[PDB]
Amino acid sequence: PGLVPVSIIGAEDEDFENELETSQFQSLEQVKRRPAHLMALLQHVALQFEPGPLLCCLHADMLGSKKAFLDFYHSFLEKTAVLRVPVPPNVAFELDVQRRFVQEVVQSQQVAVGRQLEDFRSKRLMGMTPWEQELAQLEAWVGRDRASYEARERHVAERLLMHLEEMQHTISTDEEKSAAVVNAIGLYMRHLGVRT
Amino acid sequence: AREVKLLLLGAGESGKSTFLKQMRIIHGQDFDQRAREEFRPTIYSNVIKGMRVLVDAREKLHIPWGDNKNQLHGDKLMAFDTRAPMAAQGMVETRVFLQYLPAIRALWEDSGIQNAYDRRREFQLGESVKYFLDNLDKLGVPDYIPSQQDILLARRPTKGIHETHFTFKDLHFKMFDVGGQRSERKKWFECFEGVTAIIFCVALSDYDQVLMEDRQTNRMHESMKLFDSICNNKWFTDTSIILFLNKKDLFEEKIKKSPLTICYPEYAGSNTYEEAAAYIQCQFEDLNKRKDTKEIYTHFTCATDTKNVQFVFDAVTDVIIKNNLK
Ligand SMILES: Nc1nc2c(ncn2[C@@H]2O[C@H](COP(=O)(O)OP(=O)(O)O)[C@@H](O)[C@H]2O)c(=O)[nH]1
Ligand code: ALF
Ligand SMILES: [Mg+2]
Repeated sequence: PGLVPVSIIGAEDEDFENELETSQFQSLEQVKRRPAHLMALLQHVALQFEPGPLLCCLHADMLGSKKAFLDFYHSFLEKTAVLRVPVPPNVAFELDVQRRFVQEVVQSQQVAVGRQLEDFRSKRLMGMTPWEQELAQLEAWVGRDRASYEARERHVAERLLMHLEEMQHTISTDEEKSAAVVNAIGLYMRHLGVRT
Repeated sequence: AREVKLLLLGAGESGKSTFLKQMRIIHGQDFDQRAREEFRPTIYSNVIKGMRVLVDAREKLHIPWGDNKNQLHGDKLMAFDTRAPMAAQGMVETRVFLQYLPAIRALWEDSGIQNAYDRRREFQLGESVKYFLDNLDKLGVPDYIPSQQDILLARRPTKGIHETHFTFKDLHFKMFDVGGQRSERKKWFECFEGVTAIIFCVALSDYDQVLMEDRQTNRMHESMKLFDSICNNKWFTDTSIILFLNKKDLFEEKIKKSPLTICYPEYAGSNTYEEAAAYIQCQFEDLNKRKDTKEIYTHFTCATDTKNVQFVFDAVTDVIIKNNLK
């Protein structure tokens, strides 16, 4: 982004020579393609905020080629759904054209998804986000082989997806809300190529 | 029941490691004479490098010498090679230290160099180099042995996680010390499991200093940002969070001369220890989004003072007990 040299020498600057010199999460439309990066975000949210809005967006946009709307309405829009999301007073009453409805649920989750991506970004910089190691190591990768990169992303996602599964006793006191999330995340990851 | 995991946190240079030493001194194996000696080569290394920075500060900040004769003393010091094997490890042998003592004593009494130290708020420098530069006498002796206070005032950047064990008040403490720098925080997450308590340290002395990772961010500003992320972490909803406003001795003497508006453009109060310190404490407790459920146990400490650390830690243990074995 642009670097600058220090004016006066600091006594312990050489102790952090390779630690110095630091837009991957600006929009969901950007990270929704990266499986590994998403698992870093998906963790932060699932753990700190309410997985509703974010998962909803992912399962929603997952549509693009039927029965999906069946399970979708049963996990997010259902008045009694586990991962209930705050929907507009408009469609709440009103419950092909399916297009308008899905689109109308996503837009209401924009402010929430946007506000969590920012929170992640903030933490990112301060170094208060998990998996920064694997995340960074997956960045300094050179190669004339494109398809090979995407290949390792899938394996990384697997490692994280499992690490987030085995140990998930922090999502919420609810012993069931956690099953819904892992499952939801599970399903979407499978849409990218992550083995389960 | 009787298994306690405590995490020492905070931004860089807040005093975390100074605390461990206090713990070791008041609870574990207090520093044997041979143990203290190990701190000698590092103390000589704080002195010589600290000065290197001052002399560079003088020329850079354009501070006229108080004696042009000391310019030849300045060169001798700049000549010192810091990338050499032992010097790289932050160590300096007695044989060589004694080879610079003459230029250091002279450059230290110079008026120009002094004015540089007074303007330290413009460049990275540990204010503990002053305690040694004033004791060049006890350090210039043949076989010098760091005193109990010298060890505590000694500086050494910490990287990675450092675990420590000890028994106090029939409780088995598992105390972990980490590095505060931005690049060092990623390594923190490997310790957010089953935390019984967290002691977040803050340095009151740097509301006028900048970070060393980017010479353009208020240290105190980072401390607040770091505290707002920890204190509100879902991992610590049931964890006792103690806040240590450290370096009260250096602050109490700091407010008098340099103003506090250098950190809080809105502070309309006065430059008093009592009034300013009370202002900062609110700056932090306010970051608490769960003021109803989550409780913050603030304290004003002086990590280098053993007696104070022993008093404050006893009040911290009584809190840990009431919040768990009730
Ligand atoms: N004068 C004074 N020195 C302190 C205080 N707390 C720590 N120190 C010293 O300041 C430096 C920074 O301490 P350190 O523990 O290394 O900070 P850490 O990086 O957070 O571990 C060391 O030189 C310590 O001797 C304090 O309250 N007053
Ligand atoms: F500056 Al540190 F431990 F945070 F040495
Ligand atoms: Mg330390």
